[PDB]
Amino acid sequence: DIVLTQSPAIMSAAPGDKVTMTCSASSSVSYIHWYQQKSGTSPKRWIYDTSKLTSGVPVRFSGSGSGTSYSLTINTMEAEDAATYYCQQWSSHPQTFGGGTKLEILRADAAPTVSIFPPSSEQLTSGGASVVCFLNNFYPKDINVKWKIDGSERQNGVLNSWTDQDSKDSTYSMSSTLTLTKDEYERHNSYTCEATHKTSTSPIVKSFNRA
Amino acid sequence: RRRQLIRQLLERDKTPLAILFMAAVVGTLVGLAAVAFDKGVAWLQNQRMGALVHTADNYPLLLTVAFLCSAVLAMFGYFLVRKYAPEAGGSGIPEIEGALEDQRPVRWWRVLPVKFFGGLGTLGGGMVLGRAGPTVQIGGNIGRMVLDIFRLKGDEARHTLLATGAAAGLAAAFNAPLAGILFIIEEMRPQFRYTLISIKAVFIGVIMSTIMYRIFNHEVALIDVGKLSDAPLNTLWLYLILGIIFGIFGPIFNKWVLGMQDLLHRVHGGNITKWVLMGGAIGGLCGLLGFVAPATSGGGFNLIPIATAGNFSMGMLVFIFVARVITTLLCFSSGAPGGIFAPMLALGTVLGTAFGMVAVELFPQYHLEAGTFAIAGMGALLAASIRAPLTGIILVLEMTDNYQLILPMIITGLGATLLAQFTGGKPLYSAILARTLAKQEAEQ
Amino acid sequence: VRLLESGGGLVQPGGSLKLSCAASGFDYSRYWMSWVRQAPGKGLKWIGEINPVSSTINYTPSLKDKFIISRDNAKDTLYLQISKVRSEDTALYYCARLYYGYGYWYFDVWGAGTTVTVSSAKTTPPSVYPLAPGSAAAAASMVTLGCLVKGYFPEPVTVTWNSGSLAAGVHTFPAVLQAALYTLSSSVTVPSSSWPSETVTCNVAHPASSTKVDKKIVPRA
Repeated sequence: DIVLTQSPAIMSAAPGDKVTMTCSASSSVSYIHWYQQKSGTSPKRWIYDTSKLTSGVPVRFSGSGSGTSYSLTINTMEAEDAATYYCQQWSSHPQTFGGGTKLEILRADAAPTVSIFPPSSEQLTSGGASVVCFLNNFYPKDINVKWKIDGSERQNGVLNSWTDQDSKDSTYSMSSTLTLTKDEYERHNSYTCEATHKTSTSPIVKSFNRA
Repeated sequence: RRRQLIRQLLERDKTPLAILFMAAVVGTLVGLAAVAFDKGVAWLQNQRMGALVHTADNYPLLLTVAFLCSAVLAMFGYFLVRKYAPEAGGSGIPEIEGALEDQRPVRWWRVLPVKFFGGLGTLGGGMVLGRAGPTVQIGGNIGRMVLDIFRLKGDEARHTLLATGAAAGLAAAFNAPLAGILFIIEEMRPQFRYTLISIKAVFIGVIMSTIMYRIFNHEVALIDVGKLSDAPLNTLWLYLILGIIFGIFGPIFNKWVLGMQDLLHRVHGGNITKWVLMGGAIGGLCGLLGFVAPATSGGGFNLIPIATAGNFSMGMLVFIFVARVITTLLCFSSGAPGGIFAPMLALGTVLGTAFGMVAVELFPQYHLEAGTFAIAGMGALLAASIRAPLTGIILVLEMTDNYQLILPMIITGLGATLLAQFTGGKPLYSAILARTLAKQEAEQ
Repeated sequence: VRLLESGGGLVQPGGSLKLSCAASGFDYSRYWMSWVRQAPGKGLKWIGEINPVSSTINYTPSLKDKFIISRDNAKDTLYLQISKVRSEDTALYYCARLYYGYGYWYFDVWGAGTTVTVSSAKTTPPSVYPLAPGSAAAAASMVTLGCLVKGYFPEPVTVTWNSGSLAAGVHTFPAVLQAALYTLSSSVTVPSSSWPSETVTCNVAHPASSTKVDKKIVPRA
């Protein structure tokens, strides 16, 4: 069955800019379709039959191509254009889909706002001690977090999670949760969270003392 | 000349009220006659199928009485024709076209009782013949009869009343008024010279007979196929190809009907008894097949909805097809009183369906449904053999009510008439009239 | 025009489950319906299609009765039965109405989709913890708050602040799986004057374990 390969897996472009993504086919296809999928929501038919726009799709959106190579283009990209675009072809059976292309809003660098939180009183009551640290609204996505118990480093029990690009400030956020046992937690005093990001050579440290 | 043209334009569409009123009376009579005929046929097929229960034990006696019954009815038919009105043999449409050309008499005093009871025998006996022939010819003759009864003079009256009676007959056979009107103005009318036929009068007559039909056939359809799917643009080419197939098959099928007409004339050399007996044999064979494999006998209307739905297998389709090509040829060519329109509808449906099936397995991406190809092909044989595409398309439309298949139907029917021309062949009714007219000379 | 598919959830490996799709807002009959699925972090993949009269039903090149697609035009509902469920079957499932332009069919309208989880792990309710300002005491135009939702299974959990009235400055991180348990936290940043003064509530819900908790974030003593 036909293999559709979308040339750019991920791309960033500042608002107002001609952005173009490719959809190469292993064999010959015709009248490819395009679907827009925003994080957390269902895909929406955007462009079909290679260049027809679906009712409601902005004129800044266009598509073209032929034979074994197609492409979707956006003239002067807006902020609401960030989403994942999937190409699809039913010119041959069975139909197939492209790997998708992730369109991210390139923007002005921003330093992370670091906030650190000690284990809740409710949690300690059950022998657990999760120490949460939020690194909110930073850009670019690349970022390193380092934990330090009583000045000493710690890498065990650490879990991290990154959010997808924000729909308003287009920044990223990350949460780092250090989970320990109440006994482990109680035999130490200083718990620090260190954030290292492009916006600075010197890490951003946030901490608290159990005392 | 411009002054004559101006005079004519200013005098256009003014048909004598008398002709119009007589077209109304004709329509009414033809309609009543077509209803009576249809009912008599149905009653006979009923009685016959009712005897098979009073003798449902002894299987050989079953296969015997089916044959005997059908034979006795067929024989009665061939007899009535060969003995009283030789002209009421076959379709009857060529003869009526001849009458429109003033080249053939309209002996209604003979044809009316002969074509009616004669056809009643053959149709009621289970032969592969439609009601179209008998009703269109009875229609025409009714028109002549009223013309003579009120001693109406002038070409127009003679030509108009004859044509409306014919159209109303077709209407009442298929409950298709538009097909009935279009048939006259595309096939029946003289194809090479002007004519004084009032379309509006034909209209009146058709309306009247169609109403007579409705008075007796309320709440039923000849062919209920339901609402089929739509046809995407990228599927249209498939309907072209199928037309090309009908196109190569159309002429061939015509060669066969005419050939078989000759070949069977040899078997009896014109002898009324060898004729009546040959017919009795074909008839009985039909009543026999009318039990063992019903889909090979009868008008074919019954098997259309089934085939269209895809309830038959490919093999069953091919079998039904071949068997029906044979029984149709055998029944029509034999000079038996009946039409060939419906048998061709049946054949077209079967072929169309088979094609649809093949298409479906070859193109899953097209999301096809074989029934659309059955409907597109249903009138394709009428387009390739009789070569009156517009009337076929409109007839099918009126019977299957699937107007969204209009384009494919036209594309298929046109391909057939295009391929049928470049492979030779002639409008089968025209070829037949040309034949009677040729045999009318060289015999001087 | 709405497509609402349900039935998804947690199923043990080798077991079987039946997904449903309720259609509304158009004549269900003249439409070909189809199922498609998306495995976590991966691409889209077609499962199969079914015509109006159920006379035609095609599937992806996947063997035998692994998939059984059916439909009930009387209830305008589409069905997908999956059997011998294995990890590759863990994915989001979308039903879609099919149509076309020139004839090269497309997936006209898609549904929100149902999540299917294939695992032997048992349904476990979550523990919701309030994340108060640690020492602060550090007034600034923005104060960041939050709550931890740990030790639940399986997905999903909905977290909203002040019953959803507080939508700006909210950040709900993707759950992370570890030792057969999911963990995620939500952070809300509000103006400093407002939080101590009034109530900032975090609403967590985990329908699977029939759990609903509203945790009021309160300053630390």
